[PDB]
Amino acid sequence: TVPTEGLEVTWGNNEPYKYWPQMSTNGTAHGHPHEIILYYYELYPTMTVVIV
Amino acid sequence: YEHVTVIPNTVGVPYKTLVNRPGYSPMVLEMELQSVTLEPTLSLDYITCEYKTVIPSPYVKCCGTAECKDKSLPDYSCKVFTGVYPFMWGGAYCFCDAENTQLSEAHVEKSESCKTEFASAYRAHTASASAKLRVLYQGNNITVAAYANGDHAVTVKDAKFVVGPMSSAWTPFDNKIVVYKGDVYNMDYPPFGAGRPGQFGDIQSRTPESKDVYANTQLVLQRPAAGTVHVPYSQAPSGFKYWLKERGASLQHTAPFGCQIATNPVRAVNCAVGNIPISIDIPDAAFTRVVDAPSVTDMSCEVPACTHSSDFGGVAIIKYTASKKGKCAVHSMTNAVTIREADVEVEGNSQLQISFSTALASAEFRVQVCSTQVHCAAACHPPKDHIVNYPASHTTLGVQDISTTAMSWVQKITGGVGLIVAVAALILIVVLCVSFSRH
Ligand SMILES: *[C@@H]1O[C@H](CO)[C@@H](O)[C@H](O)[C@H]1NC(C)=O
Ligand SMILES: *[C@@H]1O[C@H](CO)[C@@H](O)[C@H](O)[C@H]1NC(C)=O
Ligand SMILES: *[C@@H]1O[C@H](CO)[C@@H](O)[C@H](O)[C@H]1NC(C)=O
Repeated sequence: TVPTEGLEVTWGNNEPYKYWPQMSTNGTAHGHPHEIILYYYELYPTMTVVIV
Repeated sequence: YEHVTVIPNTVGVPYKTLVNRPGYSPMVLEMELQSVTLEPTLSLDYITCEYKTVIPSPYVKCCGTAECKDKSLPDYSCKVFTGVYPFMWGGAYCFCDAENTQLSEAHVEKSESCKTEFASAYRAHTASASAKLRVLYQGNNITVAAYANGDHAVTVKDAKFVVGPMSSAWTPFDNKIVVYKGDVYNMDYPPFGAGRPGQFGDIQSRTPESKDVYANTQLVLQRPAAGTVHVPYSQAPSGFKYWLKERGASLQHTAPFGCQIATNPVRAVNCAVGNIPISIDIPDAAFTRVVDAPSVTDMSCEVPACTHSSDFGGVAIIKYTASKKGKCAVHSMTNAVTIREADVEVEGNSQLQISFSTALASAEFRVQVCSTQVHCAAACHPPKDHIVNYPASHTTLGVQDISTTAMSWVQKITGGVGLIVAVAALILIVVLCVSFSRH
């Protein structure tokens, strides 16, 4: 798994690799109310549940 | 003219700052840093290495009694055995068949190999810091290097730069470290004169040139076998050889914050902590009066596309009319949007293009070109790429940064509930007042 801060991987005598996440959603911030909730939930799961 | 700014300690990311003074044209500078190094102060306690055992030829006295005296050599041992009857290839050695004795002795010395294969123990103290910086100034790339404190200044093209001090005192090294051929380990080594027979520190010396050596190995002499001339003994194995096979991973692989380690001298680089202030001094001759600079009088903005990805996924078109040929500086007036371009060339009546990146779902910002401003707005869509190989070029969002549609829904729901409460309160007040007054 890749955390927000990124992951470093090394194998054998080779050089390390670095990976960072990028934002992606299936919902939308525009349109019907129930589609808006999905958009934010996929990005900040913990805060979305507590606030609602 | 003095200017002060603060840049975060993020290697490989450019930042921009705006400098201006009333009556003169503004300037925009761009800065990017390449390396940061910390260096501790060390002191030596002792070194360790392998040991050697020295055993001379035994002395055998038949039909007489041997004795020996004490000596000051390290781990000296001496014993006398009775009842020996040695043989050689040609027959029994001495005429007497009884009352024979044998004398054995040994001691411990320091190995010759200690000049090449050894480890050293250090104590660590407060570290210094330095940095290397790149600056884009008046269309030219220049480089500077300075100490990360207030006691150094560098002058390039008649401008002075001062960097530091650093905002954080975090250091990846502990008080006690051990160094061996490029590896650095954190280990609470025992004090001088308190070693153990089979662990690290069984033999200690202050310096490779010393003659005084400490050791606390076990050494016991044993009875010889019948008919054989030899000196058996029992001794604990060397601790140094054991450590090499069990020492584990070094700090290069376990340290936090992505730090890297070097040993000649001991250093740590690229630790992503804190921020660094900078101060700049620009001479008066570098400024041009606004009466000579070009001007732009009429502008409008449109933004045909926006994707809020980690890269520059936005484009904008700006219309202008300019008074004469020349150059202008470009700068953003908000923190949530970064613009790649430093300057533009303007002539006549035409349009210019810029690119930007942002994390906002709905973006509004202002842009300044040659001391005048416009307002731009657009809606942005999400990307579809899960993983990338580079850090983002923009800042994070806050709790207030929500879309306009979401805000509208919030106001409607809150207002509805508030209204029904107010109506109920008004009914109670009239009833309570009338009942009081009617009596
Ligand atoms: C969105 O739906 C697609 C459907 O193919 C799925 O693969 C993906 O895991 C879902 N979630 C995100 C964040 O894309
Ligand atoms: C090279 O040998 C010298 C002494 O002969 C020693 O001090 C030094 O540590 C050695 N260098 C390496 C890299 O082993
Ligand atoms: C040197 O300056 C040019 C602009 O004149 C710029 O495009 C280039 O990136 C600079 N060099 C580096 C290493 O950034």
